[PDB]
Amino acid sequence: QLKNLKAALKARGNPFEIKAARNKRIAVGKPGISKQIGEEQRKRAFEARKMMKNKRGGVIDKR
Amino acid sequence: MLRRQARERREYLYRKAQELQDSQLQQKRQIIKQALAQGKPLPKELAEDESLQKDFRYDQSLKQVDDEYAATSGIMDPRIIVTTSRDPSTRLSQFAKEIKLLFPNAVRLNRGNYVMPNLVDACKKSGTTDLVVLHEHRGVPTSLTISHFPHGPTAQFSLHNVVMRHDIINAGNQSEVNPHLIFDNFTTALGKRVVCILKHLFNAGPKKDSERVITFANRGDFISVRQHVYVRTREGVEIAEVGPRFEMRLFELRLGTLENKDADVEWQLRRFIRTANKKDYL
Amino acid sequence: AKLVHDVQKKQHRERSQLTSRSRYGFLEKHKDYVKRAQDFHRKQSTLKV
Amino acid sequence: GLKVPKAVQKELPFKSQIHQMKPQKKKTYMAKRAVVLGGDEKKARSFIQKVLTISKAKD
Amino acid sequence: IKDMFSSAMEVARFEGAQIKTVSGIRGEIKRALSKPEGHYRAAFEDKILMSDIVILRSW
Amino acid sequence: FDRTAKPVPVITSEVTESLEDMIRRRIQDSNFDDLQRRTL
Amino acid sequence: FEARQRIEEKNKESSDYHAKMAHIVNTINTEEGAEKNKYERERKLR
RNA sequence: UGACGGAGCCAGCGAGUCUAACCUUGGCCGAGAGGUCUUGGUAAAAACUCCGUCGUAACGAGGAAUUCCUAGUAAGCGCAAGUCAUCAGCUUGCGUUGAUUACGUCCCUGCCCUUCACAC
Ligand SMILES: [Mg+2]
Ligand SMILES: [Mg+2]
Ligand SMILES: [Mg+2]
Repeated sequence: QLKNLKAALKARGNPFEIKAARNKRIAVGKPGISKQIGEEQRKRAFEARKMMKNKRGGVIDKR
Repeated sequence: MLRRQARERREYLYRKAQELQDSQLQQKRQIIKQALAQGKPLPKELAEDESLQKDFRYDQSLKQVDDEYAATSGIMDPRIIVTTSRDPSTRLSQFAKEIKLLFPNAVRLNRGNYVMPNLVDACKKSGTTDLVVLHEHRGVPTSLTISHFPHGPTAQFSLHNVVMRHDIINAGNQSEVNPHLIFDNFTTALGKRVVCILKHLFNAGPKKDSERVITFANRGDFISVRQHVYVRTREGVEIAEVGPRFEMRLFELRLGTLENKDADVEWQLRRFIRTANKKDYL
Repeated sequence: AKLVHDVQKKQHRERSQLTSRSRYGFLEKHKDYVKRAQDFHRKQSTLKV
Repeated sequence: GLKVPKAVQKELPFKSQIHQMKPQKKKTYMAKRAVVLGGDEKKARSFIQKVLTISKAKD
Repeated sequence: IKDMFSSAMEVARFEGAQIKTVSGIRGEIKRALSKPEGHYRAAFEDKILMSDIVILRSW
Repeated sequence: FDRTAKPVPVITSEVTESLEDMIRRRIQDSNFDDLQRRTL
Repeated sequence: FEARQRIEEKNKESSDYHAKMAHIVNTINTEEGAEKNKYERERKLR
C-alpha cells in the first residue's frame, strides 16, 4: 500500500471506511458516516426527551 | 525436560513467595539508608534490631521488564505460532493469516485434531516463545488468547468491531518491516503488564526510518489496534491505514500456559460486582 | 438498643414458592444459596489440590 | 460427598491414594456361617444401640 | 429464562439490563432466543436452580 | 432500568480522526514505545 | 445509546455526591474541632 | 461408491441435594387457598465389517472471478460441555478414519538485506 501511497503523493506534490462487495457478474456503503448520522440523530432526540421530562408549560406559537 | 521444567517453576514460585516476605525487609533497609544520609533519628522498631543493623553492612551494596520476559528481553527475537480453534471457517483462517502478517516472526499452523497438551508441549520443544489462538462466531473473530512459554502468562482478549483486510478491494500486499510500536494511555500496573505482554511479540530494534507503525490505543479498557504506513512530508506526516481494525478487551490473565486450567489467575474481569461499570482497570 | 423503637425492630416475614412452581421445590433464599456455594467451593478446592 | 475422577485418582502419589473398598457380591463362607443370637439377645442388642444413639445426640 | 417477555422485540429493548434471582444471584440479559418468542439468554455470577425466580427491577 | 455494563464502543468517524491525530503526532515527534536491543 | 448515557450520568452523580459529603465532614471537623481543642485548653488552664 | 432390514464390533473428553415442556376434556375433596386423579393435541457413538432384498414452479453437485491449504495436514464421522468477555440462528472441546501433491527455485510477483590465522 505504501508504494502506491508514495507514488500518489509524489504525483500530487483510508480504504477501510468503505465496505465493498464482490461483483458476481464495488462500494456498498459508509459504515463510519452512516453510524454517525444514526447516532447523532438519536442523540439530539435523547436531548429533547431530557428537556421534556419535567415541563408543564410551553410557548404555544400559533403564527 | 519435563523434570527440568517442573523444578524451574517450583523455584520460581518459591522466589515470589520469599520476595513478598522480603518486601518488608527491603523497606526497612530503605529507612536506614535515608536515616544515614539525612541524619534523622531511626524509628524504635529499627533502632532495637541489632540483627538488621549487622546485616546492613553486607546489604548496603544493593541496587523494569516483567520477570518472565527479563531473561530474553532484547536479546532473542520472539518465535510465534498463530493457530485457531478446531475446524475453523474460511474467514478465521484468513484472519489468522492477517495476525501472522502483523507479527514479523509469526508462523501459521493448521489446527486439525491437535489436542491442547500436545500443542504446547510441541511448541516448547521447538523453542516457540508465544502461542496465539483465535476463535470465531459464524466467521467473525470473537476472542484472541496469547500464551507465553515456557511458564506463562496467558492473556485472553475478546475482539470487537473487527474489519479484516480481505474486506477491502485492491488493497495490495503489506510491508513486513519490523514495525514501530505505539502504546498510549496504559497507566495502571495492569496496563504496564498488558503492554509488556504485547511489546514482546515484536522484534527489538526497528530501524529509525522504518515506515510501518502498529498502535495499541487504550480507550476505556478497549484497546484499539491499528496498522499504518506513514510518509514524512515537508510540513508534517501523512499516514494510511493498512488494517485490520479491531478492539480487544482483556478479560483474563493467568500465571501459566493456556493448557493449564488450574493456573493461578493474575487478574479477571468481574462483571456482576455492584460497582463494575464505575471503574476502568487498565 | 438506644433510640430505636420496637416497631422499627419488627420481623419481616419470608415469602414462599409460587403454587404454579410448587413442583420444582422450595424457593431458595440467600442463606440457602450460601450453603450451595460454600459446599461447592470446599469440594473444588480439594479437587484442585 | 466428593467424588474424585478416576483419571486423577489413578495418577496420584503413593502417599495420597484414596482407599475405596468395593461392595461384596459373592456370599462369603464366613458370612454364611456366622450365628446371630435371636430372641432375648436381639432385644438386648436393639436396646444398646438405642442408648448409644441418645448419648451421641446429647453430646 | 421464560415468561419475562412476550416477544423477542421486547427482549431487545432490555438487553444488558441487570437481573437477579430471589437467592440474590446477579445476572444480565444477554440476548433474545429466536425460538420461542419471549425467551432469552442470561449469564449469572453463579449457577441457578430451576426453583429460582428471576426478577428485573424497573420503575 | 439499570444496565450491568457499558456497551462496546462504536467506531465513528470522529473517533477515527481522534486516533489518527494521535498517531500523526507521535510519528512527527518520532517518539515510539518499542523494545530496544540490550547491549552485549 | 440510552445505556451509555445512564451509566455516565450515574457515575457523575455519584462522584459529585461523594465529594460533597466529604467536604461537609472535613469542614466541620476542621473548624469545630479547632473550637473544641481551643476550649479544652482553656479548661486545662483554669 | 444407492435405499431398507438384521447381525458383529471399536473411543476419549464430561459428575454442584444438581437436568429442566406447553395447551386442553372432566371426576372427587376442600369455607377458601388449593390438592389428587382422568383426558386429547402440540413440541422434543458414528464410521466400519458381514449377510439378505430391490435395482441404476424449483432442481439433477454448481459459470467468470476470487480465497485458503504441506502430515496425523486436507477431508469424512460422531460424542460431550456451555466454565464472569463471546457463543445456543451457535461456540469450544474430545476421540475415530485418514490421503493426493510439493518439500525445489529465485524464472515471474512482492517484502527484505548488503555494497585473529589459512584460503579467497
Ligand atoms: Mg477440517
Ligand atoms: Mg464436527
Ligand atoms: Mg468452530
